[PDB]
Amino acid sequence: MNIFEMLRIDEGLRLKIYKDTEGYYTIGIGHLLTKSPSLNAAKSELDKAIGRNTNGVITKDEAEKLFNQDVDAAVRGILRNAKLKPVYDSLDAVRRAALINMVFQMGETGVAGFTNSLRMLQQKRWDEAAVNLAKSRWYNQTPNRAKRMITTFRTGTWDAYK
Ligand SMILES: [Cl-]
Ligand SMILES: [Cl-]
Repeated sequence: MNIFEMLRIDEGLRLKIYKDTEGYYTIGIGHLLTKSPSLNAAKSELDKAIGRNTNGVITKDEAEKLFNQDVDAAVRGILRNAKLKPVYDSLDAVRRAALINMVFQMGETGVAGFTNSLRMLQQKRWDEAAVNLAKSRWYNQTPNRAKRMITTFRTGTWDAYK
């Protein structure tokens, strides 16, 4: 297992524009297009992203290419973030993938806000951090995905994803 396969499981694959769990226009593998309520706006952002007149549909290949860019961006975003980097550096490979997933889901900013949990993770206090992470809107809105992540941080293995 790896970050790519992990997120592909959490996000699914859709080749036509869709609404995410928050009602935002998305496509491919969790690639957010816009927070705007307008579909044209979404269609526009999409064409701009792919580089062609797509009419709201893409191929698998195009989806994958957005995915690769997005994973890459998250990683780099972590490394540049002064709150995030030290955490990521302290972790093992499995747990690093969990952190990337969360950043991919909620953005750097969102994650950098889990101050307390971050600290606990850096400290390697696994169960405590798992309890703290669950006290969040994130957990209450997407509980099954959150439980997968939490197990992952707790255990350092991929069991939640097998
Ligand atoms: Cl883009
Ligand atoms: Cl969920």
